Amino acid sequence: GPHSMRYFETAVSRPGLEEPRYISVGYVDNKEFVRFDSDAENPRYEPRAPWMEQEGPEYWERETQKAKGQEQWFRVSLRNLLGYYNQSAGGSHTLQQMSGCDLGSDWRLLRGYLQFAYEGRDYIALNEDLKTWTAADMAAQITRRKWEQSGAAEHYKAYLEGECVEWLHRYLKNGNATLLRTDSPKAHVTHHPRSKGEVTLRCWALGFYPADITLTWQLNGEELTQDMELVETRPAGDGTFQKWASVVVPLGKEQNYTCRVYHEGLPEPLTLRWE
Amino acid sequence: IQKTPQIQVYSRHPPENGKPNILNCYVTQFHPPHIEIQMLKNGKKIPKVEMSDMSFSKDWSFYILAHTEFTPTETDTYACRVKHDSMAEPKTVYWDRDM
Amino acid sequence: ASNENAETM
Repeated sequence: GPHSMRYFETAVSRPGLEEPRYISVGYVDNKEFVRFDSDAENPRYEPRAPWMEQEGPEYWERETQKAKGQEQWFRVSLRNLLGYYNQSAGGSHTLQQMSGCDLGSDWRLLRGYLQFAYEGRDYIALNEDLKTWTAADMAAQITRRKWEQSGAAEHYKAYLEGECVEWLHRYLKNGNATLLRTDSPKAHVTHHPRSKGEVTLRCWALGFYPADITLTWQLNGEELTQDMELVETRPAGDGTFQKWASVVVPLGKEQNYTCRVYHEGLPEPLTLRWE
Repeated sequence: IQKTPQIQVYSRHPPENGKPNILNCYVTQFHPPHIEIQMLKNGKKIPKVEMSDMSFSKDWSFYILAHTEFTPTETDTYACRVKHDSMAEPKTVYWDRDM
Repeated sequence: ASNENAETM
């Protein structure tokens, strides 16, 4: 039911290098649809889903103008954290940001997000009331206090409930059908020798979208579920995903086992076994 | 501050000896984002290895997909070698066509 | 559209 827009931004210190690398990447429903990168020859926000190709040159310039601003924001915060943490210059440091809004089932704002991370650790987050902050540690206090005193939260609150909400609607209108799309898994089972009378039957799911899936091995009243070997879901690199489930098995008694595949795409669940 | 790269090495399509294919090295759960990923054909670095743009996940950790065109055979071996600040020595993962 | 941050850290 829900839907969301989110922006992921990173800034990385570069030793001496008067400027740090800055990256921003936007997601609608976990799909990447815009990206801005400091290191580009001519850096600007750049479409990364088909449906962003409509937005005229007015939009890309404004969104680019914004990144220019964020760059400085991060160049400075990055420098302020050095001090909070007693870190010197000539080091590599990372600042990351996650921000955006969630729409509920009945197309109203369900909650807002603004999280920060320093060196890969939670640093500071706006709470759900979008007025008050959670700071991760002592050092985060120095920022919590400063932000409380500036009432910085009011500004994010406005974005989260205003602009964020309205643009998500806008993109969801331009990319509705594209986002709902399914690619159904294509399955098959392989047979590999293992040792004295054991065998490996692995069950492949290939070519599917989105990543979320479920693979199950059964004898009958499907038992074991301790010994099943699993791989994390992996991107084929073409837009599709992959995944596999294996079990170790007595020889001859080969066909009492049955892999089962489950995915939004499927007209019906997949059912298969060796051969 | 530092997290250890997970590595997966696997073909884009199920391999057939002789049939061109894409081989993937997929690296996840790392921080900091600086990383060097090599891919090897029999202990030789492969040049023209493509990298994706970097992303991070909701746990702030980064992931990236490096890949290259390859043509499987009986005898050749492929591997992915990753060098990362969070690891004293570069980690090498072999490709296994069964996995 | 992206957001521009306010107060720095």
